[PDB]
Amino acid sequence: SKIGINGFGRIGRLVLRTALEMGAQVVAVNDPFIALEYMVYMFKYDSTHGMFKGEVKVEDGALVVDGKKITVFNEMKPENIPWSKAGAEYIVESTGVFTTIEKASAHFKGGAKKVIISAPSADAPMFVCGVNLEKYSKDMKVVSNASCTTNCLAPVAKVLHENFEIVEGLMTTVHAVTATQKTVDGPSAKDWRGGRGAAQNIIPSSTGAAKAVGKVIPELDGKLTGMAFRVPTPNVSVVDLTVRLGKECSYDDIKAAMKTASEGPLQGVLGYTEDDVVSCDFTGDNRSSIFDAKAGIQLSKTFVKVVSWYDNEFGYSQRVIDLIKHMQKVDSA
Amino acid sequence: SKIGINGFGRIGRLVLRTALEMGAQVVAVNDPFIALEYMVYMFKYDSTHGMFKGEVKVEDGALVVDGKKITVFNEMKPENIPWSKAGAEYIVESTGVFTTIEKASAHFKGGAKKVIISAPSADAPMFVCGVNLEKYSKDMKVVSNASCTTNCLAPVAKVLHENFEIVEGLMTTVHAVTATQKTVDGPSAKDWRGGRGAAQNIIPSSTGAAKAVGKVIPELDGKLTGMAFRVPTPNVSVVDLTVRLGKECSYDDIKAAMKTASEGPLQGVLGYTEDDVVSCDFTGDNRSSIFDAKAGIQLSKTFVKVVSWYDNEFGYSQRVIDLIKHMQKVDSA
Amino acid sequence: SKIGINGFGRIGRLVLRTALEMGAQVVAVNDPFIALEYMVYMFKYDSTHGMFKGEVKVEDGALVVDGKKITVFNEMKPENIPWSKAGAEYIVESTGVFTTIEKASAHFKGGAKKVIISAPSADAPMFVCGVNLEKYSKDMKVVSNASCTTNCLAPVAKVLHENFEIVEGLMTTVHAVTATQKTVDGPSAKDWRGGRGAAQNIIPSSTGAAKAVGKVIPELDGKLTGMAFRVPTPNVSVVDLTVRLGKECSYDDIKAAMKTASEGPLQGVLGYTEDDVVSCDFTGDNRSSIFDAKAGIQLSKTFVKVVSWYDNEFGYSQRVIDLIKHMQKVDSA
Amino acid sequence: SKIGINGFGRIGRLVLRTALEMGAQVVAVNDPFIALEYMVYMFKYDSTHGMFKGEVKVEDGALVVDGKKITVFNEMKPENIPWSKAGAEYIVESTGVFTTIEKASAHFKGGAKKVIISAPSADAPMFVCGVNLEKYSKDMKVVSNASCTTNCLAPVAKVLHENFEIVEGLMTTVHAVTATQKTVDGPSAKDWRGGRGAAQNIIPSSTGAAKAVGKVIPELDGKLTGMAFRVPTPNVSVVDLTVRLGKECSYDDIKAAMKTASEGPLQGVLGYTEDDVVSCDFTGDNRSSIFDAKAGIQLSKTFVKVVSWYDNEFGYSQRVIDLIKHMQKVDSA
Ligand SMILES: NC(=S)c1ccc[n+]([C@@H]2O[C@H](COP(=O)([O-])OP(=O)(O)OC[C@H]3O[C@@H](n4cnc5c(N)ncnc54)[C@H](O)[C@@H]3O)[C@@H](O)[C@H]2O)c1
Ligand SMILES: NC(=S)c1ccc[n+]([C@@H]2O[C@H](COP(=O)([O-])OP(=O)(O)OC[C@H]3O[C@@H](n4cnc5c(N)ncnc54)[C@H](O)[C@@H]3O)[C@@H](O)[C@H]2O)c1
Repeated sequence: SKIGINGFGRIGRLVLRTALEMGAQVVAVNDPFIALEYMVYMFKYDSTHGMFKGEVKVEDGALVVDGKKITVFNEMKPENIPWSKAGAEYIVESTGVFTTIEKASAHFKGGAKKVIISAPSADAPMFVCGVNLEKYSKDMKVVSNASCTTNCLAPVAKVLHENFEIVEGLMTTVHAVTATQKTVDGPSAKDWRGGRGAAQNIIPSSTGAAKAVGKVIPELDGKLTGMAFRVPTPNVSVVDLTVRLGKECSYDDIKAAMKTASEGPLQGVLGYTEDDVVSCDFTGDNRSSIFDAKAGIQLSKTFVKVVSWYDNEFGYSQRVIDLIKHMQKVDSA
Repeated sequence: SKIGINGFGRIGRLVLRTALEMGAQVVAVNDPFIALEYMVYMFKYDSTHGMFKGEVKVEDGALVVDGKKITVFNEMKPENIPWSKAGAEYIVESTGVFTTIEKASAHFKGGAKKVIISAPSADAPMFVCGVNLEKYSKDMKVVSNASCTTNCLAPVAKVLHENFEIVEGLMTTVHAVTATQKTVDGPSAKDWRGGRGAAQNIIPSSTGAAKAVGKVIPELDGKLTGMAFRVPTPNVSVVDLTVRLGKECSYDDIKAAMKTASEGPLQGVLGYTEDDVVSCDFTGDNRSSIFDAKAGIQLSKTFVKVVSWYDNEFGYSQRVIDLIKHMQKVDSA
Repeated sequence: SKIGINGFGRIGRLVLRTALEMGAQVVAVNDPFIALEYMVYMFKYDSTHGMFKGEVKVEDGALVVDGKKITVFNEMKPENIPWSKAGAEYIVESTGVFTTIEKASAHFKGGAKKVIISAPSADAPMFVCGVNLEKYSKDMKVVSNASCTTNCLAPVAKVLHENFEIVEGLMTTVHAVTATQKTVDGPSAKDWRGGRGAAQNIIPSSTGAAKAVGKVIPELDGKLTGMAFRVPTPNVSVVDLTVRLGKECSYDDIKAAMKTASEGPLQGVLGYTEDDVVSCDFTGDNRSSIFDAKAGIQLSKTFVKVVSWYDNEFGYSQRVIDLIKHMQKVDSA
Repeated sequence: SKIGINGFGRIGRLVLRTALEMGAQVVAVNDPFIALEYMVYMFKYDSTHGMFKGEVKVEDGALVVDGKKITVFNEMKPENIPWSKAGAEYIVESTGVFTTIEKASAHFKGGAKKVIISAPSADAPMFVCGVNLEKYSKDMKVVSNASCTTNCLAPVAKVLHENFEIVEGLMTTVHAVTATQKTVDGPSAKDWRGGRGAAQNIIPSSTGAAKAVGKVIPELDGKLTGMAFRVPTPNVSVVDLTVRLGKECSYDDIKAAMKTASEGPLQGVLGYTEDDVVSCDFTGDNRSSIFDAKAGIQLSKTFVKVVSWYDNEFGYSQRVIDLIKHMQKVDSA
């Protein structure tokens, strides 16, 4: 696996935890802004996904988790990271700063062989496990895992589209509070609404997830768009998708299609439920998107509103490792 | 006005506050679960709408607000309340338990001329100020003022339908917590999701608002439907309407139809804004529906998503007094 | 173990989960207000302690958890519960209604052998594991496990008192939201502040925990008292104890005493930490009370403020089983 | 008044709002991180204190509030601001970055007569209206107004000390979230607990308030100390003071000393209440400290716990204008 992580942030730390679960191997981490003993603390304690059960300690300038030694670098510039030194080959780029092919290539300077951008990218090909891994080629050096929301929508859109055909659709993601928000009314020049107190408000916001689905599923390109609402919940969001279908159908055909997909080809990616669930029931859920059967409504044989849950960064993190696994498989074949 | 209120709850109490400003006259209140000295407290202090600025005190087994003497009864059953004794002709039924024409007719025993259900009714004619008040005739003894959400949607639907014709629409309301939810996971046999902790979850929920619009605007009957998401905010909700129009139009055309309506026929009922607003900016707002221009999005010339705000507690109260004033001008004409 | 539970509430359900963890045996449950299939749902999904990992299902009028069959009764009156038929001997009384020895004895009419009140009791002897179990005798038929807060304070007070002697102390428990609170301003005749919107306010409140410690540790009787503040957090509370000591000491002697106790005699009951913890780091913590070393302050050699965390009902639930285990040990000797 | 403000943040903005009511005169503002059209927005809309009722608009590169023309500068460094140009003599330093007499003296280059640090200073004389204003002399060029918490505590401490003598006390402040906290777990190298999600946790924190009272009331120097708990509320905090008095007294005696002080020497600064109040009942309150009689508790005749509220944003702002008015009456005398 020889995985390396650049940027020990919320995604970066969750990717590490996930790796330890799924048995993947992380050999080095790079973050110039977080001191070594502070990394231990941020990795150990997590307000949402709880206490890390296992041993975590600093030992000889390295981070030791459950006996596994992880080399730590503090380079501000990607080109200066000794990836090869630590034996890191597949780099998870999660700083949110080097998201373009050009910027991301600086990692090859240090010995890296592949770079996975854990965010949307203006030019790196984007992948959503279960939707388009068919497009991945061994000679792609830099790839993107899209966004948390795209990984939720894509699976659902794919199932709907391949069965009833999406003519057009509008989306709303009722989203949990994010790190770019503020506790109290403060300055946010790039997004005035985004600066208003997060715990007090419902905040209309943006999302590129709908457009992004147009890149992951080309036929849908230009047929979907959407927005978001930031609400005062700590974790877990939900996708409210309203679509106009090309084939007439009953809401039962839709539940059937989703259920079949979840047990078959999209198992582990798309979940299915008929229980009376609420956002908290999905904290720590592995799947990228869970179809809420009871929450959806159908107005006519071709006009329906479908609902799908997803744990923000947690399901996304499982997908990052999944993507790296598929890649290494195709890369060594 | 000679108004009487049954149910000194969130609405009952705010209708009184609103009445004291729009100059209406409340002469009697009735609530068994609230003692006289306790009413002084619940009316004076309000977590959401602030401390009441004015004099509120008990005097002669009566409630005295800024001089106004208000007779208080504590009956547990409607037909008991001696409305006639206090001189209460028009009754605001805001307990949420006697919503049908039958149950609400109880107040007639006490000597009440008319009854206004501050909630949707299964059989009492429903009204929405600015949308269908012309259908009200004096011979009507019991009327409904619909729900908070129907009052926000109807105005917006009227405008969209009158200008571009609504073919079909699906609505989602990101709603603030209500008195029927629970602070922590608790029992709610009729609505399992509804019993989940309201401070931690995004709770899918139902709503009849979209269908009710089918009763207020006959032409839209059966062309609208929706659902809700209960979020952790104390007050102020938003309607997310995804609609398919019959006439091709640009989003500028939609903004123009809205602004226009808010200056003429629906002024004071439908507001229009282009600011980067958030839910807290509407606490205490008098309008039934405030169109958020910047938040809306358009996919095609006939498929657009519209967003409108509403202070579910306050605005509805203002509309309750407004409905009574219209009724009395027609009843005494 | 032959444990039976009366009242499948928040405590009742957590006690069941805990029993399954600790390997205790629950053979029957009684709750007249919760339907059988609804019990499955409330046991499976928990907003705070998450999804129950394991199988849960209704089977032949019984509840089956991980293959273990649990008989379900729906008796409104304790005397009518067939405890003996289900083989239940130790009854966890968690309805909050039959908390006195007299009321609790009705369980013996159904065949029960012992009753543990999972709440304070006006007359049943009270126990706090690790503080006064020595006093328990096999012929006590009804006992109380005190409250969640007493189980947090008692351990800490015991360590402080036996080492430096508590002359007098005042306590404040900054407490998470409770089920007896309201989502929005509503009626609460027995507690006006307690009826104010829970998500919007800091609510001064009461606690009997200080007085109760006077019964668990007699020497401290009449030397402690306190209050509470209800804050908008879903789970986990913290005890802020200010005491005047009889022996002069340094804050280091205090940390030393707490650390020693946590590793020795109070292990599993009193935790100790020097990390920069926050309330969420304790969700799901087994201990009754965790001493926060860094949070405390000392003004003089005999005046100090000590801080201790506790997960509300979760640590308490582990203590209920612990108490039943000690009891059965002493009871069969 | 000729007031100028540096730092249009929560305080900067509220000081302007307060000034517009107490009739003070603000003639200039300065903030680099906020553009002119953005100031109109941040001042007009406020999540906590409501939408500003009045006219706010940009005009001639100037901010115009209800006619008042306010010159705007955007400098990044103090000594630059051309205060003299606008006619700003008294400067409210509310950036929180130039709190020392040295750093704050920068404003002197611009032609500023006096500077008031809207935060504690390490070396500028600290004042608390109603407690030590009699110690201010015109020869003072740079002064501090202490912190929100010191302003709540000092009044209460003065009264307790003057009447019963404070031997020693320990303070806990259950504080609302501030601009320096994070919405979700994020980096905060100088305060690890401080970086934890503010919407989910009770976060232990430090405070200098209790010691600062030692500087405002010299006699209490070294006899007071405390700490804080940051909770998920937008505004309004409470002081929980556990104090040991030198003279035996009853709680009635304490209530009487408080009520008395609030009608004479400390009226308008220290409030007194006996109602069942909660934090939201103090949003927008002008007083620095509101004594909550019902919440207090007494253990013995010399050991009592006192509780006092304060709207940390609003009340402090009012005190800032008050301090300037006192300074100008003395400066021009
Ligand atoms: N608050 C919002 S947002 C809103 C908006 C639109 C419509 N409504 C509807 O208005 C109704 C009341 O809502 P609410 O104000 O939130 O309720 P809330 O529970 O706050 O108040 C209801 C009041 O009814 C009183 N009451 C109960 N039973 C009786 C009785 N038998 N006789 C006399 N009084 C009684 C009770 O003491 C309580 O204060 C419900 O049907 C709602 O669905 C609420
Ligand atoms: N609300 C509470 S609790 C309270 C009470 C009393 C005092 N204070 C203190 O008052 C200070 C300001 O608080 P706040 O209002 O929350 O600040 P906040 O950070 O919200 O605003 C400060 C403003 O200063 C601006 N600024 C930064 N640097 C400069 C500069 N170099 N030149 C000119 N302008 C600049 C900046 O853009 C920002 O908008 C802090 O030190 C607080 O700790 C807070």
